[PDB]
Order: sequence, then structure tokens, then C-alpha cells
Amino acid sequence: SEAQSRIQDADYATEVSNMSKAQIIQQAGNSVLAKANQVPQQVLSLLQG
Amino acid sequence: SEAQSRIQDADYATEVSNMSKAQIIQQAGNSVLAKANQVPQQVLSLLQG
Repeated sequence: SEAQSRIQDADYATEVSNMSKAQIIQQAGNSVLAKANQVPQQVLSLLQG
Repeated sequence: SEAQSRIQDADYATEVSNMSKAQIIQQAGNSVLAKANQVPQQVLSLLQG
């Protein structure tokens, strides 16, 4: 049983750290996506003068 | 009869000492088991934050 624990079971510290990092990455990517879609607005300024 | 006494009969001093030691061992093991089952709460602590 203890060997099966060493084989199939997961370690919660690493999982929690990885999940927190992944959530941080997701929010950061969402913000960068918003900025990227905001970038092309300069062409409207070009056209208007 | 006395020869049979030296063979099949028990010595109460040794038996009482063993009984007391066994009771102490049982209670100590119960306490250690309680502590062992109490250990894994740190994972709940991790998940909470």
C-alpha cells in the first residue's frame, strides 16, 4: 500500500504552487491580450488626421 | 503432582508484569495512532491558503 502511495498519489504542495502559477499566467495573458487588441487603434487616428 | 506444577502452572508475577506492560503499550499505540491521523490536516491548511 505504501508503495502504491509512492507511485500513484500526488503531492499537494507542488500541485498548489503549479496551480497558482498557472492562474497567474492566465490572468497575465488575458491582460496582454487586451493590450494587443487595443494596439491597432492608432490607424483610426491616422485616418482622422 | 509437584512435577506437573512445575510444567503446566503459571507464575503470577511475570503474568501481571506482562499484562501491565501490554496495557501501557496499547494505550500508547492508541495515542500515537490519534496523532498520526491528526497529521494530514496540513493539506487542508495548504488548500485554504
